[PDB]
Amino acid sequence: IQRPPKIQVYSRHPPEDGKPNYLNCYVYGFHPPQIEIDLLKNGEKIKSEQSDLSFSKDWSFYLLSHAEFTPNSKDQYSCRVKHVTLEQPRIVKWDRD
Amino acid sequence: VFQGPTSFHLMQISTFVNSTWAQNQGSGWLDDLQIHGWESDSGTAIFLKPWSKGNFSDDEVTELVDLFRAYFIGFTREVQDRVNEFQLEYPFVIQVTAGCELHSGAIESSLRGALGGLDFVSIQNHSCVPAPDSGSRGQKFCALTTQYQGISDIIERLLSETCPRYLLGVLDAGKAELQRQVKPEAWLSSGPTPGPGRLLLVCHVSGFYPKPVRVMWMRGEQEQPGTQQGDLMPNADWTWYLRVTLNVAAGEAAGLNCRVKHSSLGDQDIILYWH
Ligand SMILES: *[C@@H]1O[C@H](CO[C@@H]2O[C@@H](C)[C@@H](O)[C@@H](O)[C@@H]2O)[C@@H](O[C@@H]2O[C@H](CO)[C@@H](O[C@@H]3O[C@H](CO)[C@@H](O)[C@H](O[C@H]4O[C@H](CO)[C@@H](O)[C@H](O)[C@@H]4O)[C@@H]3O)[C@H](O)[C@H]2NC(C)=O)[C@H](O[C@@H]2O[C@@H](C)[C@@H](O)[C@@H](O)[C@@H]2O)[C@H]1NC(C)=O
Ligand SMILES: CCCCCCCC/C=C\CCCCCCCC(=O)O[C@@H](COC(=O)CCCCCCCCCCCCCCCCC)COP(=O)([O-])OCC[N+](C)(C)C
Ligand SMILES: *[C@@H]1O[C@H](CO)[C@@H](O)[C@H](O)[C@H]1NC(C)=O
Repeated sequence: IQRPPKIQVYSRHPPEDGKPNYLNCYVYGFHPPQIEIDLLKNGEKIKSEQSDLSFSKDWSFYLLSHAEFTPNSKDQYSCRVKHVTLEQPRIVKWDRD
Repeated sequence: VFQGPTSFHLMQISTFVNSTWAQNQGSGWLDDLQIHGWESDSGTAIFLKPWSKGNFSDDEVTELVDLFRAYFIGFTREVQDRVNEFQLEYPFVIQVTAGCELHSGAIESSLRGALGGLDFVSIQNHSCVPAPDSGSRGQKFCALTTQYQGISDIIERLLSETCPRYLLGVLDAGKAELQRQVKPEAWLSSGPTPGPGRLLLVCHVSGFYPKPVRVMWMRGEQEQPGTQQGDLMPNADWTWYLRVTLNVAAGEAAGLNCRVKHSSLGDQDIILYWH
């Protein structure tokens, strides 16, 4: 059975402009396990680290992608996910709020 | 009241793409905390924590590693050869967890297997039980395990003898870290406007450890019934992040607060006021 990925984006610590922090992209509930996850800065790829592949009690997969970032009123950050069940790469923007 | 994880599991993810291409990914976990990685090519374990070997000797760990390395190689070969017999069609994913779990008192053990993302079999108490949906293919597999008594005996040993010992040893070895109390950071924001005259009030709770937590929107003392419990999501440092949301009228947001209860805080909840 095929299941689409769910995506959430969030910061490790309370965001504060100009203050170093981590941006997390959590992608879960998906099947099969092949997947491409990239965090983005203004629609462009920054270096991130990706957890080892794992799965939940119902067998659906999850991954945590995370990177250092410094938020500010100007820059936009997002997470971009490529999966066989997605016609086009899905982008979820960091909504600080 | 017992703090931190109560279970250990080996985890296998095996992808079969075609007659010549298959991939295994392996790891070891205490509940949802990874304590082992696995380098597939060489069949090398990665000891993520100072206490990842629990109370086991190096020689015992090495034997177990040699064993898992041989297993992956054999598992792959066997599935490849039996693709037609079990009428499997490429591409296909097999998932396996094997390990054991504390229950307030006798430790329980089992191996669970999945195919195509669905319950396929479970193996416990020197018995194979195919999942109710697994069909003839399930019954065939269980029949097969009785042709493989050596492999079955190794697995039952691992489940009933080795694992209970390992779990108790490793909870003791990593006790300080596994039962540490880390206080959450909390903050409020207002999310994307959901409709005319309404606010999305979001309470963010991050960095707490252990996992159990209770976050609730309040007005004074009354719990708000609109409170939306987000899912626990992991951070990269063995803590978790949670969003708790409230969809409320704009002229009613005044006097609301988010109440955070967590074991690290004792009886004094953290409170955050909206204004
Ligand atoms: C790793 O730890 C395992 C878990 O042990 C417990 O937790 C650890 C952290 C520590 O607190 C231990 O004290 C805990 O027991 C070890 O396995 C356990 O070993 C103990 C022996 O120390 C087993 O127990 C015995 O059970 C026997 C079965 O009937 C009893 O005969 C015996 O009772 C006698 O001894 C006690 C004194 O301890 C007296 O009070 C009694 O009067 C009586 O004379 C013991 O109670 C226990 O069953 C094991 N638990 C599990 C889940 O398997 C383990 O120790 C190794 O493995 C066991 C099976 C034995 O072979 C040990 O000799 C051996 O060292 C550790 N594993 C490793 C690799 O070190
Ligand atoms: C500490 C680091 C952690 C690392 C992570 C490890 C991840 C492993 C995860 C889970 C596995 C848990 C059990 C491992 C036990 C070891 C097994 C063993 O005895 O190991 C066996 C395995 O061989 C096999 O044949 C594997 C059996 C698999 C059979 C599957 C065929 C079914 C096909 C049909 C498909 C239908 C769908 C399937 C559903 C899925 C159900 C499974 C061999 O030995 P050994 O004596 O030569 O040895 C000697 C050591 N050296 C050689 C290295 C020197
Ligand atoms: C199998 O998969 C690989 C890529 O994963 C490909 O190169 C190869 O041509 C495929 N087909 C066969 C018959 O091996």
